[PDB]
Amino acid sequence: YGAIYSVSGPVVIAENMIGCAMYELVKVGHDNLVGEVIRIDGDKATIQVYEETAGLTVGDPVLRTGKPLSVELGPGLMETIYDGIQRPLKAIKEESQSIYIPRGIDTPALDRTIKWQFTPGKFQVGDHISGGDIYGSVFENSLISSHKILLPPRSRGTITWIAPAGEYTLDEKILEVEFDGKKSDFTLYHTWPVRVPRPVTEKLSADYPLLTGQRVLDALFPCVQGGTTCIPGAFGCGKTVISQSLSKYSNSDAIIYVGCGERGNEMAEVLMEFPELYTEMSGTKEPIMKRTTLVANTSNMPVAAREASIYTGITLAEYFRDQGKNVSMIADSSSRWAEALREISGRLGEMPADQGFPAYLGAKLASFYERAGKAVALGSPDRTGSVSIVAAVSPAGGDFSDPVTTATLGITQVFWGLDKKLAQRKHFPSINTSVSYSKYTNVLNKFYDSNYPEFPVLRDRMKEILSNAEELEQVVQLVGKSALSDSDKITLDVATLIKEDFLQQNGYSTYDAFCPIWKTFDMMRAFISYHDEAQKAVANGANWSKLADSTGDVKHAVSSSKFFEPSRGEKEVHGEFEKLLSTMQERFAESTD
Amino acid sequence: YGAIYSVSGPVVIAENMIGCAMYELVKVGHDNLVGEVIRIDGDKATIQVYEETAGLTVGDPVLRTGKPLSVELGPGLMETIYDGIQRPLKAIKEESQSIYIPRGIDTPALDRTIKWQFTPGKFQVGDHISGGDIYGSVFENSLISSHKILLPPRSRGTITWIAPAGEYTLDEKILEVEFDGKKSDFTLYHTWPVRVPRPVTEKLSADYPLLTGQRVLDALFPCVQGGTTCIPGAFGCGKTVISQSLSKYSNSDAIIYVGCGERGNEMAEVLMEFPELYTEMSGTKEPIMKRTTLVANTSNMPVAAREASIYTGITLAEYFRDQGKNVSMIADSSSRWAEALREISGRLGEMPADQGFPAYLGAKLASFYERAGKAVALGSPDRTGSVSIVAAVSPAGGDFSDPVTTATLGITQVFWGLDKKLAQRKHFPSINTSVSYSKYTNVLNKFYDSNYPEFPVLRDRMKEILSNAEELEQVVQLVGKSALSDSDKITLDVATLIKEDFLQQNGYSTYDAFCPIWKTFDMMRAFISYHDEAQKAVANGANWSKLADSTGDVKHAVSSSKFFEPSRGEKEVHGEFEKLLSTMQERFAESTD
Amino acid sequence: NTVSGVNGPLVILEKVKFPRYNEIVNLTLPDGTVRQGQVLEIRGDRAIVQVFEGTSGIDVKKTTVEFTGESLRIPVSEDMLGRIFDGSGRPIDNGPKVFAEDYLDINGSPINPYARIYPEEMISTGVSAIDTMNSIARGQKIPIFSASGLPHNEIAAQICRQAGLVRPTKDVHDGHEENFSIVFAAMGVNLETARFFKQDFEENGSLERTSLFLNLANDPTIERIITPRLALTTAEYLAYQTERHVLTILTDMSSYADALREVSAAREEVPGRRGYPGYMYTDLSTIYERAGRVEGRNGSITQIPILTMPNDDITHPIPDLTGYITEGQIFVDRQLHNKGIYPPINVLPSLSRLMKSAIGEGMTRKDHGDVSNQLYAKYAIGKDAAAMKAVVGEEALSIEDKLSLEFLEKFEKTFITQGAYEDRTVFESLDQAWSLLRIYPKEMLNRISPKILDEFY
Amino acid sequence: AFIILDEVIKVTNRRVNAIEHVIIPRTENTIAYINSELDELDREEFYRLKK
Amino acid sequence: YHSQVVGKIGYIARCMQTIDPENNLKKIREDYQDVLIWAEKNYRFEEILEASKSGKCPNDLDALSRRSLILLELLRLVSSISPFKMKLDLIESQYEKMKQHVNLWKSDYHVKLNQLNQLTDYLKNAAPTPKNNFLRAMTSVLQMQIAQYGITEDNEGINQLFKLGLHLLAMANE
Repeated sequence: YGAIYSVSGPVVIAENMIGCAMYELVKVGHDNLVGEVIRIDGDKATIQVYEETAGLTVGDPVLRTGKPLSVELGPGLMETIYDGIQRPLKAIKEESQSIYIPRGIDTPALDRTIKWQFTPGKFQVGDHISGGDIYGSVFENSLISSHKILLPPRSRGTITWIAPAGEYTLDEKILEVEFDGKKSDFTLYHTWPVRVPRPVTEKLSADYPLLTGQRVLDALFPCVQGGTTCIPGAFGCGKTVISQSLSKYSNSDAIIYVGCGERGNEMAEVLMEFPELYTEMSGTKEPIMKRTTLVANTSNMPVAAREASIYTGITLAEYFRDQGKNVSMIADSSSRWAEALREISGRLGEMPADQGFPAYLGAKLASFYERAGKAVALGSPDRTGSVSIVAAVSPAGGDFSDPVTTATLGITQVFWGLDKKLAQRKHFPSINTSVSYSKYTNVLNKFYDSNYPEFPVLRDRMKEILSNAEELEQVVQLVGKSALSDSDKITLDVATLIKEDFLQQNGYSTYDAFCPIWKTFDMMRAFISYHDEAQKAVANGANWSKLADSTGDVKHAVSSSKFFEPSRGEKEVHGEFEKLLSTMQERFAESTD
Repeated sequence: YGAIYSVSGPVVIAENMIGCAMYELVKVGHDNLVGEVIRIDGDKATIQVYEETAGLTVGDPVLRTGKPLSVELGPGLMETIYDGIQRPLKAIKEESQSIYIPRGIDTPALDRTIKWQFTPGKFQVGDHISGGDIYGSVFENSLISSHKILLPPRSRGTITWIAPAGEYTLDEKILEVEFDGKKSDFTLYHTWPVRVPRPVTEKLSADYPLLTGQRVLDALFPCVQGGTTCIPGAFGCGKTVISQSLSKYSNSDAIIYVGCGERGNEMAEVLMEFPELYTEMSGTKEPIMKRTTLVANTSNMPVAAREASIYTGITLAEYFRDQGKNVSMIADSSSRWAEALREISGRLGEMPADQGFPAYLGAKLASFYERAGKAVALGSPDRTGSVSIVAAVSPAGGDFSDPVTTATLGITQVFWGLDKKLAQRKHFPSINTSVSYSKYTNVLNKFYDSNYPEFPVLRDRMKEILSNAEELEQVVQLVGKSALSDSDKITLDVATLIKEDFLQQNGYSTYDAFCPIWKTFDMMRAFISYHDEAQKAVANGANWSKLADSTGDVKHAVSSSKFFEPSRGEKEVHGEFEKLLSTMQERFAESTD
Repeated sequence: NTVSGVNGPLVILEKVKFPRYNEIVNLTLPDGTVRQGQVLEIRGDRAIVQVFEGTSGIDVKKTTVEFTGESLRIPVSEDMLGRIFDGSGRPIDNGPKVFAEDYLDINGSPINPYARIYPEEMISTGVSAIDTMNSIARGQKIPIFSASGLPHNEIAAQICRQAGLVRPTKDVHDGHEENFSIVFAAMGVNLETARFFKQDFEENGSLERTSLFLNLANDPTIERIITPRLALTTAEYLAYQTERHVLTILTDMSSYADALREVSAAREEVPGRRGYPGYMYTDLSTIYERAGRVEGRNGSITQIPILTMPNDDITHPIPDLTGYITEGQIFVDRQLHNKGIYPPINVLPSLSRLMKSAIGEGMTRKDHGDVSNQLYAKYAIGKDAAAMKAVVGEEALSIEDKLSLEFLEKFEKTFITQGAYEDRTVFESLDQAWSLLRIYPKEMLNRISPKILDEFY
Repeated sequence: AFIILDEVIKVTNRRVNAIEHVIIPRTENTIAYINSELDELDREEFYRLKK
Repeated sequence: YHSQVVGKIGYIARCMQTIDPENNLKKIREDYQDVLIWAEKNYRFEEILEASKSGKCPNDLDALSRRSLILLELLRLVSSISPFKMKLDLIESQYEKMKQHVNLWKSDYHVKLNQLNQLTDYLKNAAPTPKNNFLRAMTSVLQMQIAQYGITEDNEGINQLFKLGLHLLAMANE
């Protein structure tokens, strides 16, 4: 064991180290504080401890763990709240009587006091086994298995002992593998380092559609299962409704919410709001909490859980994606991780970079976005999995030209910006073609257009009218309404209702939170049909104010058809949107004559 | 004490520190140069040399002065010009015959040839003494005495030696304190550090107004005595005219002028203009120079006097406020002190800050503005005193977003702007309705209305006519000259006569410098009654030129009322306004018909 | 040992590293002054400590060392309410001692009472513009963003004076279930503003139930920076220990950030953007972390700090990190205060984090969030229509911009127009906003439900 | 001619008021933050090289 | 801390002894018995600092400055009325009336004492003009009427004499 020579701030120096490394985590002091050896100077190694140094005496023993900081992979991840450092937050409420552990909290990462239902998979005695194969399953979902028991990576052999169906503990072993002699005993919990990526057979292109729960987001530029999305904006852009809509209205088998720099109130509101919401796929009691995994942090929490929150969430998302289920990762935000890396770079005494941020934010940000994505699941079964990483960003320097927003936005393939002018009107998010871009919308429109889509023309026409609405509003604001024609006024009138109804996606009730493709395609088709009918009635003889004031509640009923849940019509297309086309077609004939 | 280890540039490095503090000033080498230990790194101490380091070699001794870097406070400060480092300007003008201090000066901060008569106080032998009590009195003025001999801070005990009355010098002792044996020797003058403020018994809210003599300044936004006021300078916009007019026209007992970064012509003009002009308090034998203190440092002198000029003026203003007299602190400017502190910070090798200024500029600027104010005298004798901090804020670096002007503007609660066109227009100050503002007008109107004010009713009506005329000028320019009504011409005509009579002042006679509160109170009531009688007379049927020609000498006498003597009613009330109210009431019937 | 060196407010001493981190050290000099401080850095045969008493005048080979044996912690007790104290934790009246009974660390919370349920209890303060446009909850941190030349101390004194009188009528409404307490923290403020806030605290009746910290610009920045952690530790210890709702007002954030920037250039830490320190997220994260519900379901810690701009720009790291880290913000406009509006609360960039989950049943209505969102969108569209009507004209604009232009003019001088001692409930703000909101048709109003919009326009 | 000048003056005053009202503040506010960011970026490289 | 309390107690006892040497003020001296008890016997600085450290004596700066302001205003009013003398019952009634007033710093008593002190200070170093003789006679009659009628009564003769002396002091040599 080493001896602590000096402790100044969040960094501690311990001499007599012969087992220290650059990414290995160890425990310093008698309280078992969470820390890791970042660098070494001669015979002593400098260890940066994210925990509070108030109450740690100089001269205590330091024992290195001999491996990097990782998390436990097994049954018990869903329905439990933990931190980014792989610590149990549920045990702190019983033992310490607090939400977060302030200091001196030595608890296990995996729960070993509860029993789970262990059932056998598609393997038996005498069959070959490999790393990533489905060795078992646990009933922890609505109608399917959630926590699938898989073997560790970089291992193989034959299953000598297979446990039967029943309840067992995490500390008890029910699996035995024989490969070149007695290899080791297998249990429910497994170890995996968070500083190394999860193994896989091969990576594939993302070609599956994903529901984000937003009419303007899915209508403007929808994402795929396995893509990277960046969301800039000062003071957020509606990450609560977008995060809850991605878990509730999302079509993924697993949902992972990770908070690296949250205050704690939004994570408690989103965590408590998950048990009240019912699953729409024939779920059970606590359906959203059983298939959701939450990693809660604090503003004054440890830097090891904040920086390791994206690594543990990406490792848990890769472990859930390795079994064959679709996982969605909602991270908020990367600016707290970049500021935590800049605080570690400034406190450690390393050379800084431009814009006050460290030089490892580009490689760590590119490795964090590169660690997620869609690919083939590792193992003998060869299942299909996907990991959608959605990380929002904020302006740390006060502008959109910083290295944090440009570094995360440059490596990402999908973008969803936020306009301050549209955000000031109580509409979040607000971007049509100036802050939003996506390359998978062409392949993503093939399936939604394959079912019953009209979004392929209405998305380009709505993006063209939304992009031309700012250019018409600039000349209309600068010069006035005297140098513009009636077509630009009708296009600005349709862009005002399309921006008011499409940009507003906050929701004032339970029916204003889900946004299907049929409702957005019907509203965009009705707005495009009203915009084409206004141009045809203006070309056949008519006025713009007589067309908009002549329409009135015909467009007001289409704008007001977002405060009810879809339970009428065929499956999701109510008759109010179907009769709006006949009412607009009947009003278009009377508007001409 | 220490030995010279090396000399590189304007800073000197001396080793062998065996107790030398980082706040004590000493002379390095055998030239007796001005310097102070700013920092210390190991055995070698870093001292900044504010003088020429020519002729200094390694291996020279460093003799400490035996105390911290401060200024001497005693009799003889009035009718003398010195620097911020407490350098004798009259001694340099007598010996060297120049206005610049030479290199290697080691003379005292006060003259010893001018003896004063010391008189004993009410303290006798046997009674205990303490810091703050008035131990005696010494003459410091040309005719009367205003310098009260009090006990210095950090001292207490019994009066073991009671010196009798008679004439003595500053070097000779007249008092001795006995506390724990031989504590120290007492004299007429005392030493105090410029980096520590003078302690008092308790602070109180300032509600007394500054006796300056401005009718528009006291009427529109009266700056009280003891508040923080900031003014934006332009180096020729009217900054020296307000200090020269405020020094001569002011009737305060004490005055402190602080020149930090002036060019040299304004200090010579203010220094030579003081003995030629007389005061309004009936002073004789140089009343303007005897009641004022001159602290003028040019832009070609060392930065120790420019940086210590605000601390010496704040310490002398704190001692003058502790003595029981009211002193007005006029400083110009804070940008020269911030640039002098940034030059010493950049030359010393410290870490820089935003905008090139040091990090301690905000704490020193906040402590300088927070140090002044109205308070009670320390010790058992409670006296009434006030310290008004009126510091100009010039531009630095060619920008307007620096924290010097923004921090001084946000920290202060009173503002008085100056315009280049207003100084050429013979306006003092150059702010009519949009260049000045004050938040302490409620307490100043409660106190000035507490004595015998009628300014509380016409205070908003005085600025309302100028805001109505200034708002009507843009409507008359853009809308048209014929769009205004008859009430706007009477309001603009009343605001033109009120602004020309009140704001229009350049010291034409002896009644334009000193202005009482009764003439400024009746002057606003005469213009308010003339505007109300003009609006009521025009509302009953009349013309604008017929109403102005119907007024005639009634409105013409109010503009020429400032040329008359201020002793009209008893000694301060204008008797022409009392009969002019009944004359305007009798002329209001002839103006309508 | 002795002081090896001194650079600014931090002095490097040759003491051993046997003592723990954050332990108090006493320096004994021959000049007749004793200075106490905490060890900021520990090493082998060397240490760096920041003293809270004295700035200059530290001897090198004449200083002594003393081991106190106690960590740097503010003693919080129930007897501190009713006396004037300083920022370092010393009374200025020369009265009794602190008499602290519990130990609370200033660097991070020592309990970590993160509430797992979001707050839904609306806390009123007597302002229809603040509480109506921004939904407040039990423990929601909402800062006030001001600039140079704005009266933020008058709005903080009006919020402190108005906070304490609505608690008796709000106690029966189920909005509050505990007593109300105030937290007074002043750093870099004038004596007239501290006496003006003390007159509002004595007039409101919170002088015997709150602690005052007097910090000026003449003391050290290390002693002034310890005042917000002691005030937040006393407010969190009293709110968690007593089960009462405590509102803490800490002004100003620029004076506390100036001590961190001044204590960042002399150290080995690299500065950030705009000349500020690179570790401002760790210092601001400690103050921002102490906010929300407490353990027991009966207490909370609400923070209402006043943040003034040091340069009058919207690109600073203090306003961007403080506005993004908080759950809302209150914008102040110079045109509203210069025009004659009181209080100058801007509703254009003003937005709250909780608008649909902070109002409950019994003390607030359900249409307050839709009326606040419709008033915010109508205020922004009325501001853009007022700028287009001021630039181009009302004749060139359409008929839709005239209703928002008149609604912004009526709501600018009707909604945000209030006195300095008059209170307004949240229920009257919806009925008062419903009369001003009835200027447009039902088709143009789309920020509310059709039942509440059809039942009341 | 009077009807032409009365129609031209309303366009000229609105164009001059719109351009004069919209001209300076975005370029000045962007130039100040660009100068401050260039000053901080110029200061950080000298601080690291001095360290 | 302790030096302001010991210097305030010794300065209060020395000011009370310098105000009245006969010791005929039992009403004003009755309230100051706790401060005169430490000055009328053997009491060092360690006993006053030790008794003030435990809250066994007055240690408030606002209460000590407010209580010392009445003795300073009474000593300044009794000292500014020289060479005329005032009665002990009139000084006790003026001290009791000034002690019962909420304002003792913004009242007209300190402004009237400062106005009489400016005329006495201007008359103590006056030039050889008739305004110093007429202002000296009017200041002597105003001092005799002010000492005879007290500072608590707002007579028209003291205001007319103070207005005539203040108007004569503002005059020049022409």
